[PDB]
Amino acid sequence: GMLTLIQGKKIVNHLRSRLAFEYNGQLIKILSKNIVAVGSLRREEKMLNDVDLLIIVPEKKLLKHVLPNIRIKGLSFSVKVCGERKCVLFIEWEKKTYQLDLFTALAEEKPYAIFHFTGPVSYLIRIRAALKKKNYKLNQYGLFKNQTLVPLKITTEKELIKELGFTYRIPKKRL
Amino acid sequence: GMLTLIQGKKIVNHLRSRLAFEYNGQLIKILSKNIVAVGSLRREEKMLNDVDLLIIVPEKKLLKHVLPNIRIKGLSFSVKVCGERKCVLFIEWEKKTYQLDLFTALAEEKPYAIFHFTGPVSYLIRIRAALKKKNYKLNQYGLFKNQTLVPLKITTEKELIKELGFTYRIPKKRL
DNA sequence: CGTGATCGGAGACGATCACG
DNA sequence: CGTGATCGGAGACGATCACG
Repeated sequence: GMLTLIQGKKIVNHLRSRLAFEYNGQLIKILSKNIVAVGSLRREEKMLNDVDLLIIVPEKKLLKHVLPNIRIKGLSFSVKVCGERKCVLFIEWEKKTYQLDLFTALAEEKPYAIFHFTGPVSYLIRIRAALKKKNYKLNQYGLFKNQTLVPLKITTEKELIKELGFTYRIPKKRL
Repeated sequence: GMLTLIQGKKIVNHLRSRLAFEYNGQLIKILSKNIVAVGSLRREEKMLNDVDLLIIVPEKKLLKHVLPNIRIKGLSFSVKVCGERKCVLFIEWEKKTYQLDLFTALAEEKPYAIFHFTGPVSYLIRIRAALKKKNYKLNQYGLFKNQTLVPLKITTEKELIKELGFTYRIPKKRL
């Protein structure tokens, strides 16, 4: 279902403290630090068909356990599909049902992933096509030339966009 | 069932003219030239539990079609198991049932195969163990050193046995 | 010593829908 | 442009018996 951006912010603010995964029986929570609102929500659209968040896992081994054992404090939800990298929830928010998408990225790959998951799709098609015609492949995980990772001395998404050879835009003016 | 060597010779002499395979619907016969009596029959034992023959296929592509489409002129038989390299028959010979084993070898590999299929097993265990302790592997198909075929300028089984570093013995005095 | 034929069961693999 | 999750179906692969 669709929801306003204001409802979206309220929903996200609720979840920031109430997400967790169980690791061999014990329940570890995800810190707000490692939760990033993305998708149409970060683009600040008036209407949203889903709520997308991206969770930063600080260790590669934990990808096994985070999304497939995701838990939400006191909130009814069903699982649509779920793997190690993408998890789609149907959440119940005040007697209504909204689609909630979760995704995972490790620390090394955080800037590349934030750029991918905020979009929009048309914006990235044009960016990756431009880099495709210089023999580059760019994905959520990194930038590649000859099946090899290109080491960019970067940290933020903003430094990445400029290092790829385009001007940084606030997310809400990417089209 | 078991049969005398004299019955064995009579059985083999019958088959030499009456074996054939169908190749995409047409029935091609195997020439006596390319049929070699092996096993305990070649060792000339008094009693045999089977009749083993080895058929030389003059082209690698025909391995698909020879044994799996084997035909015997006017003789009742059932198939026990059958592949491209080994075929085991239950033949009916004068109101009795005898096991008939067929095997295939290409021209390149004829001497190595004749040495394998006449045996006996104890004789080859000792020969191949001796070559194993000089980093050689010998099989029905060739002699190998470092996963590579060893090119022996040989033709007959007798030249092979001497080139491997052992004296030739008539088949009936191999133990 | 070294390989073959057969059985049966798993795991990449293409097709499909989905994610930004 | 580039990848993910899921379904379902095939083909090497180990175990077993067999071949000299």
